Amino acid sequence: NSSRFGKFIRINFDVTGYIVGANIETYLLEKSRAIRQAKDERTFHIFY
Amino acid sequence: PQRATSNVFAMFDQSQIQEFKEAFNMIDQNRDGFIDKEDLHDMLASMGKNPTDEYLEGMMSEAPGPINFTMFLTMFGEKLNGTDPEDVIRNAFACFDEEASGFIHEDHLRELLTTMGDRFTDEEVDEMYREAPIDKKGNFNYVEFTRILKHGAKDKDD
Amino acid sequence: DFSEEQTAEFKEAFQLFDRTGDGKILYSQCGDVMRALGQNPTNAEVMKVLGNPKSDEMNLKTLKFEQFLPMMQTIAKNKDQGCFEDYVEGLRVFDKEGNGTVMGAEIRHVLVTLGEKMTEEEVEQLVAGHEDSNGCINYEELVRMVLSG
Ligand SMILES: [Mg+2]
Ligand SMILES: [Mg+2]
Repeated sequence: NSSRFGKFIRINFDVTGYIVGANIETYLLEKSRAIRQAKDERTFHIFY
Repeated sequence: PQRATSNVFAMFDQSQIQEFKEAFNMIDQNRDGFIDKEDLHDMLASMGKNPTDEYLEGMMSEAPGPINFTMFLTMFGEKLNGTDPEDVIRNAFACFDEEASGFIHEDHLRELLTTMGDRFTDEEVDEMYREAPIDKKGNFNYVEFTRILKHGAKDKDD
Repeated sequence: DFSEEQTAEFKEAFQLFDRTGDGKILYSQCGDVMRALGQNPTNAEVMKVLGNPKSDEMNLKTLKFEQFLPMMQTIAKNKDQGCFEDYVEGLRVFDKEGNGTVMGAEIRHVLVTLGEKMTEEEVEQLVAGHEDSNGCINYEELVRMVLSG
């Protein structure tokens, strides 16, 4: 299992000291995985 | 105390005695101011179907002979005590649960009723369950309960 | 002892705490009622009352109204009486800028750092009673409010 994409999760609190929300963002989903594959690997889990 | 009601039901509003005198006038087909076998056996038969059981003699034996207007009024007067109109019960039911939605859960209902206060048996409390219509999933509505406790609503009709 | 008025108050509390049988009294129940009936000191009096640190059976912790009365006297001899000067000085030491800008977090911290703690719903409940804003009080109002029962 490979985490093949960067991510950044920001969790929002309040001045009172309680959670209020969250915000995430991803960086550069690896491409060219559907096109020709190296030996003994698979493109993605969704297709399975 | 004595609970004899020496006065003619003075500890109540007087509107109900105009309704009671209207009831007395409509039952008294003889209109002599006194009930009778002639009176009830046909006025009760107006909505009834000529019952075979002799319970109108039950009334005339509960109070011997034909009963006066005041006698009827006082034998109802002894039947009212320690009760109040719908307003106070509605206000109390609004008080005990803040939501006031009348979602009196069965466990919550029994806990609030049978346990604290004047101790009495949950088995006799069950008369409020086998007869009074409780709402499903445990909660118990009160507005219909208050109406049926008062004269506003009745479970069934003859 | 006073006149029978205090005995009457204890009797009406006895019939008030009548759950699971009026006759038997739980030490938790008696402690709660004695505290509320004008006796603050309740923390370490379990050993001074029972004489036995046994606190394992919640269902049957034997106490009766008869011996309950001298217990109230030997508690009410007022073994400890503090006054607000020590309390306010401790809080002002606990205070940060002398006015109480935002006291909400640190009071919770100081109450959760104490070993002998029991409740959190009261910790969130203390907001009621003029303790509404972000620790706006300089503790004088809350000391006055708590010292009124
Ligand atoms: Mg990874
Ligand atoms: Mg007649």
